[PDB]
Amino acid sequence: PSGVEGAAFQSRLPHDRMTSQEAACFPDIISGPQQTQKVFLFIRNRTLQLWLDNPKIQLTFEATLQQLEAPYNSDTVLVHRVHSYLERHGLINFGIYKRIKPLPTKKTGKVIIIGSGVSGLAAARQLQSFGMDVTLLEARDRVGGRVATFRKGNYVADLGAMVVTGLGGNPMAVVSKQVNMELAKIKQKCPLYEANGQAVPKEKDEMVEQEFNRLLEATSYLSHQLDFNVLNNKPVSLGQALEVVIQLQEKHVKDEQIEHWKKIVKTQEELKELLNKMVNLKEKIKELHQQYKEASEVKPPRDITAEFLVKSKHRDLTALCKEYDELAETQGKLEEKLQELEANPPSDVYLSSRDRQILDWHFANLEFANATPLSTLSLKHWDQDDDFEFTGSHLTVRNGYSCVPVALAEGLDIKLNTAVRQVRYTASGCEVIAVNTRSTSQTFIYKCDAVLCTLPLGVLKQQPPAVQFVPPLPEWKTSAVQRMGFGNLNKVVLCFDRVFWDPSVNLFGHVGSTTASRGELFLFWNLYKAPILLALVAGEAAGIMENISDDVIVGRCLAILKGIFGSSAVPQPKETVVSRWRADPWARGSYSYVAAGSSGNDYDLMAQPITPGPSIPGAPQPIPRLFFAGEHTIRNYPATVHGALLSGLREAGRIADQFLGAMYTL
Amino acid sequence: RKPPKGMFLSQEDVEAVSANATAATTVLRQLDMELVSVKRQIQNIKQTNSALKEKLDGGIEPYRLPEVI
Repeated sequence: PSGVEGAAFQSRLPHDRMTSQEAACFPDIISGPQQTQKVFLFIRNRTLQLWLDNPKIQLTFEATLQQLEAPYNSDTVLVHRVHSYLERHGLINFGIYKRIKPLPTKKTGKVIIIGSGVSGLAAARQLQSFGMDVTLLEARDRVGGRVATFRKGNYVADLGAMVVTGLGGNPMAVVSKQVNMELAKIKQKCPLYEANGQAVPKEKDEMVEQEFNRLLEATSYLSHQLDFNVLNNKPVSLGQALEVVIQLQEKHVKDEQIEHWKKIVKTQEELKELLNKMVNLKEKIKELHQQYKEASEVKPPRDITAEFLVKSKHRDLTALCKEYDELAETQGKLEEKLQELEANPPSDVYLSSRDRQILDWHFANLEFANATPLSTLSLKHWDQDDDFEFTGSHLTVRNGYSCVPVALAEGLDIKLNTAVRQVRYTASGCEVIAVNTRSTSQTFIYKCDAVLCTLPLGVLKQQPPAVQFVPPLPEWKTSAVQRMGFGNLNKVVLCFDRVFWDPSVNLFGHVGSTTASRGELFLFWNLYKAPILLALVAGEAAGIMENISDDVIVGRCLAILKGIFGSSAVPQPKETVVSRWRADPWARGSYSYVAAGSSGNDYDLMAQPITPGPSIPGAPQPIPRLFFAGEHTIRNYPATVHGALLSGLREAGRIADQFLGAMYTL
Repeated sequence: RKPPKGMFLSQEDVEAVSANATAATTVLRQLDMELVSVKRQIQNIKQTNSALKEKLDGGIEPYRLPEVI
């Protein structure tokens, strides 16, 4: 997709149609003649094109109007409306760019942002741009949140976000042209090595992967066609569905074995009946011959009855011998029909032990992608966001992802080592209570017009709470929080002084011995300038490994590698880092997932701002005061950096609309 | 509309395998047993047929008569 249509696609918009959001701001246009809608769409797509063509500088209304040609550049109000609309919603002029129009010297409104991860940072830049007073309170001694990079000497390794999943329609594409980012393609070749250390032949690998895909396809059929979505009042999980599908395939293998052996008995039985006939017929023949022989003893000349006897017995004997030859013909047919079936047995098993282990590697891989065991994913909605995937190859940030948040932090007022303890929101404003993480007694009070909460879902779930809301959040919100899933996945960074692995291979797998341990160090990444190997801990293993010391974890890693590349080839690591996202009090997990019993609607609920009740009985309905951003608040792109990046842009626009007013909606 | 080719999943079978916590194990064992039951049934008949064949040893050769052309 290129030209103005490419711009829409790159902004996640339909090029030939107005969105629901656009309808809300341009009700006059969407309800009017088709021609006007087409004019609007062109202005919108073109404005997006100008921004995308050069995201390093602020795209102003004046600049836009000048670059438009007749007759589009004639309706100046419509152009200005579209421009302000895009700007306000963060579709243009987001991230880090050179500002043309200086920031208003005197600011309007005060906003406190809890958390300085990508969602918080993106919202802050926007709000600052719109002219608001913004302060971010961050518990950690750094910015970035779940975007955390290990840096020591020349060693660089991401402990959090690491992959950019295609630049097509990805807002990170714009960020990568602004933020210094060294993107490198991830080669998809990934050999797997069984526990014994020997590689998996191409044939197996492909067959098992095809089956893995077939099984996923099968659970989808089980969900949409057999409506197997509730079992014993409980929502069915992906794991359960897969177990059922596999059991059914095992059943089919046995059903076929049975029908095969039943064809053998049926034939084997027909043979018995034929043989019985033959044995009885041979007796009759044996007897007739004896009679014929006796009749032939009456030598001629003999009367006609004696002659008749000889001739008669002869005929009866020949007739019976003909019957025997016919049955012998049938015997040869049945006998061979048996050597045929005996030689063509159906399959012995659905999946051998080896096949199951390799299959478990694929499941571990899926457990890694969703940062959760398959038994916790909603069968109905686990892949609710698949239709929104970006295009292009997956990439990694060669210089460490942290370069993004660090850059987004430029010029912002950030209070590090400040842990928010309480959020108070009332009809006339909010007050956030925070402590200094280095000496908890030291307390801070921040008064503001609005609060943007970007605390991770893991933190929001903490019981008893880590952050208290006063008044408490309503049940519609807390229930969404309880329902949503909050996963976990960990990484083990191994820094070596030499390269003992295949340098042309970006990643390789380790196939576990049992299903229980499938996610334990199942995948290794070779990705940076330095000789570094990154090991992944997924699924059920993630949670358990957190209770294991670094040395024992690293020991296991080395053991695996020695098994693959040879004992003498693998040296002791010079530096090792092990992440523990679940234990991290500022994260309490890695990222959200659609839990069984949940749905994409919960992400919408997480996103709805809270409006306090009036302070005075009978006083009019207040303004919303408490807002939410963060990956767990964006239905189409949850659990990602771009998702967090977008959620911040969204809330900044909503806050600004609420407190600064909208001049583009009229 | 359909399962992947070669994959088998009927409403009837799903219900059977998910009727209880160990319904699957029961279904699969009852099939393992039907299998053994059919295999021994085969060896049995094979043994009987082998004996019947031993009785037809020599066929009907010594009992055939020349043709009166």
